Amino acid sequence: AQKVTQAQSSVSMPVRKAVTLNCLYETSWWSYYIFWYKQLPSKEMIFLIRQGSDEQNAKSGRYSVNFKKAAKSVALTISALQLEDSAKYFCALGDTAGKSTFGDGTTLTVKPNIQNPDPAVYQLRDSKSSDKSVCLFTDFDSQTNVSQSKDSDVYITDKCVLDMRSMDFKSNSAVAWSNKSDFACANAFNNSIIPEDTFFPS
Amino acid sequence: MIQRTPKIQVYSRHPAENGKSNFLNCYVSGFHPSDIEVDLLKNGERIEKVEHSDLSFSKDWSFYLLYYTEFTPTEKDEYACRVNHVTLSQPKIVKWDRDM
Amino acid sequence: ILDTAGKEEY
Amino acid sequence: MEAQVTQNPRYLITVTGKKLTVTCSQNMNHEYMSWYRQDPGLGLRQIYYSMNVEVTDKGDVPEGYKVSRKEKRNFPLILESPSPNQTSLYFCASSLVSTPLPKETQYFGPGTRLLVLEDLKNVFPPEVAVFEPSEAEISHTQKATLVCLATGFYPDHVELSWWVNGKEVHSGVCTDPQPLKEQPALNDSRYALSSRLRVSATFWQNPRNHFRCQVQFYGLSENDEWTQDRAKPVTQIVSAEAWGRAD
Amino acid sequence: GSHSMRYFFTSVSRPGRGEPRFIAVGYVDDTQFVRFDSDAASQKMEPRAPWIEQEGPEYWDQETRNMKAHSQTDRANLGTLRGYYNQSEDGSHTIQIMYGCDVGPDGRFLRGYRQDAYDGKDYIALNEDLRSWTAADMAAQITKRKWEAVHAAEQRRVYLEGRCVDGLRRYLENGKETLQRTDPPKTHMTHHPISDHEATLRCWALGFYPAEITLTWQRDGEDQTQDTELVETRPAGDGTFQKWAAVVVPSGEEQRYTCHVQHEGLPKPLTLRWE
Repeated sequence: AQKVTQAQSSVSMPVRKAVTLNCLYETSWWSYYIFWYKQLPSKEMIFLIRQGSDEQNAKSGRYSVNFKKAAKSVALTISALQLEDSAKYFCALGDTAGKSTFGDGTTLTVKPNIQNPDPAVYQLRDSKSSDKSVCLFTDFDSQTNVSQSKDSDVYITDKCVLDMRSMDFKSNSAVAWSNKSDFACANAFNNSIIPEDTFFPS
Repeated sequence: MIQRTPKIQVYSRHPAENGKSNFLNCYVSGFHPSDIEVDLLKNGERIEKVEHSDLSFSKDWSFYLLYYTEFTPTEKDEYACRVNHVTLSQPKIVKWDRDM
Repeated sequence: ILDTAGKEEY
Repeated sequence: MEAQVTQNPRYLITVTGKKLTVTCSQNMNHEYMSWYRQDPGLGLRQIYYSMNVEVTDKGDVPEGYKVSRKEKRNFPLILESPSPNQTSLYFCASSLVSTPLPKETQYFGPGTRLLVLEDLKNVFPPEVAVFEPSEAEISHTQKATLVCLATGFYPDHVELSWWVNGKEVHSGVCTDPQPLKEQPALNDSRYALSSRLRVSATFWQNPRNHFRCQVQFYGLSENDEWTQDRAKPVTQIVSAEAWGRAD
Repeated sequence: GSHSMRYFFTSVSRPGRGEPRFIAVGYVDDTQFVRFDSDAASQKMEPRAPWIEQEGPEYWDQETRNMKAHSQTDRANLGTLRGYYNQSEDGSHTIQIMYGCDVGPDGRFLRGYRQDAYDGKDYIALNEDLRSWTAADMAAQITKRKWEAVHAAEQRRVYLEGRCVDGLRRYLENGKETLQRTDPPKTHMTHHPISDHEATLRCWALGFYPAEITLTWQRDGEDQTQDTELVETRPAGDGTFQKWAAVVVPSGEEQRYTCHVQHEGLPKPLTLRWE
């Protein structure tokens, strides 16, 4: 048939290391290309590199393709990972006349190296109102996993890496909020497993 | 424009032997432009089911085609190729001469 | 197998 | 001469069955242009592509779409009678030739978010609020994290940005990559989106510093029909702000 | 023991008769294997050798799409050249294209070609280096500048050094039985009195594949370049070719003449004599 398969739905790797994103394909086409694309979190799509079915392994900058034609396997490898490489990566097959077939992609999260973790849960109050507050889980290192709210009146985001560029300082955070009566920061993230030295202010 | 008259050859696929099946061929080459009419004739009469090759051309860009039909030759049956081209005022007829 | 139609307008 | 593919519109909410056209253009004299649709979580499905002027071919999912290619510049996508399952993110791509050389680029337009609905009654703009840094983070880290929250909006056609002292900032910002549903069980759930901006405690402590969280909401246009009592949820900006505060 | 793949395109405007006619044929060596004719009902690339009938429906669809795109460009190109040469829409004109590649006996690229003609004469050609163009006249020089600006040369070279070689390999394998054959010529000589003083000696070569062949006359061992007629190598229609060379000789001197036949299928050259 005509199918492109990216079997890893998602992958994480530390900054500065290398990652290999696999792509296997089935096709009755015997002359073709393989395209690799990078989709940013903004949803912007970006072409990276193409591999010709008659060519040696494609290479460009930190990208290289391991074209294994008999196996119909065209893994993309990115070297010297940067945080900017976090994106969803798509593998695609094209014929000699503009037709193309896309795989369903692989999400790559590059994890920063948090050198001075300081896990903490803070409460932040609305710049205007008195009712409203938000809870911020921040400064944990990249081993920590934030869990989805299992309670539908409590909202909890995924973790997010910010980069204070002038200070060369990266930190992870997640946000939680709710309209319910007894919602408190002490309980906000109780559905996750967080370091046991997490700072909760007195 | 450069106009080139067709060169015409009429011949059998195999050495001719009366009563045994063969193919009668009319090969037209070296002509330009590409429109051309070609008929194979049995005793002056147009042969019906005649086939021809797909149009191609040579290094000098002149075209060539092969027209052909199955036939079993005899002693008194005469065959020929009749060709018309813009370079020609009248249909040109080349008779089949097996002993050449 | 054909070349890809492209880059050949006169 | 900056190479780019332009799509218009980038965001569109429309009613089922009303004909529409999305334009795609490039000024690089490229021969090859292609349309794709990307459903959430999946790859790009080719709709139609054009190897050159007056040449078009069907991709994998042509049904309900038509294209034309009268000139090199333009490759419009036509939806004669849009239906809900044509809700998708649409990309137009171009390249100089249909099978680029190794050093040649495939260019993509920014995407068109199309949403086809039975009616526009559920469209709601966001409310936006900025939450000031906690004194405990300032004490503990000598840094101050502001949080922006956009809530109650539908659909999730929003862009959030931070503006410090009047200039957009990206250093020290992290925004959720996707809004979350406020009622995940409802197909027409409104959405919420959060963002953080972190600065040094001393920067937060200067009362001359001004912080603004801005949400551009892409909603109805002036010429959309609207009969409900509440304000027509047009395309609009919604902001909240804070000033720095001396210790 | 090299081999070749070649495509031959013919596009002809027909003022007074709808759109142009677009024809293309593909060959491996001297064996045709595909055809396209926009007048035919198929509107599809079609097989013309049994060893290409293997190709699945996607090959045929892809070849048809590349032909359809080529034809649209030829259509535009007929209009452009009409303007270049201040011709009219009432005239019929012809664009011809040949391109292809040669490979050694190991299957490796030897050389590539691409050449374009207008009304039977050179228009523009890719040079041997597959990197630069020769324009035949001032109009074609306009095309040359366009083609340089879009790096058409590299675009052709990538096909010729790459896809062309790869397809040629595949077809030679898949049709190995028939494409890898060399049929030597079966030869004979006829004698036809013209006068009582003159006779035609005709040297015949039949049933040979591939078509390349040399038929030379000698007189007393000296090459006869003087009344030596020579027809165009012709197809038998069964995949073999035929050719003859004739000389007019003085009646009685028939034995002073020899006919020499050189063909790939011949361990060493043949010498024929009327005796």
